[PDB]
Amino acid sequence: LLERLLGEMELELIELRRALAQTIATFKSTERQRDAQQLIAQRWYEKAQ
Amino acid sequence: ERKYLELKSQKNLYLARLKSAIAAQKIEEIAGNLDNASASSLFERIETK
Repeated sequence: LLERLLGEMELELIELRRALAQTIATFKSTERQRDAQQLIAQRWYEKAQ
Repeated sequence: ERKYLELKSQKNLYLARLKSAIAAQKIEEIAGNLDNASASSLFERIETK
């Protein structure tokens, strides 16, 4: 059972790594979206001024 | 014989309008204008990857 379980854990680690990578990706994407939105708001403020 | 050419005189216009309408959504799919972030293809999947 030793080598079997170690191989299983070996696979599961890289799986976890990939998942965390995808998490970081969309976190960056959401930040970008927020920046774009506040930029549009600032532009409308300029038009109002 | 009159009515036939009458219809033939508009077949072409209809085909042209339809092809234009198709092409509209065709390239609206790729690289969405992002007026809304509801869905964009082939420029976000690439960016996210």
